Amino acid sequence: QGSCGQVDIDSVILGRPGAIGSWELNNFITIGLNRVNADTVRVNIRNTGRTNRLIITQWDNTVTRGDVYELFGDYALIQGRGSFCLNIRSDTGRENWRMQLEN
Ligand code: NI
Ligand code: NI
Ligand code: NI
Repeated sequence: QGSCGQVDIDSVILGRPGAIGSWELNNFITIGLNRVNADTVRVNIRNTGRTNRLIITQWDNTVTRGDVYELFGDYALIQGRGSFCLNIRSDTGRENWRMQLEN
């Protein structure tokens, strides 16, 4: 985090500057994603329940390994509303970005 089941988030990660999305992950937690520029994605969190955790992965299907992920990062989600920024270039060859709650 820098200063400002599994859902498909490619629309924002691989989108243009200005690309936005919102996902209700459970009854308590909603995550907004906003691509602020070519280098940075902003994550917005609203959590009306207990602390949880957001896990971000990027998936590939390779001939040798089949469906496998690279862990990008994982982030505490405390009660209330907040934000943090991630350094992810949109011009990446990495596709199939996902996020999920730990619990
Ligand atoms: Ni890779
Ligand atoms: Ni996808
Ligand atoms: Ni949950």
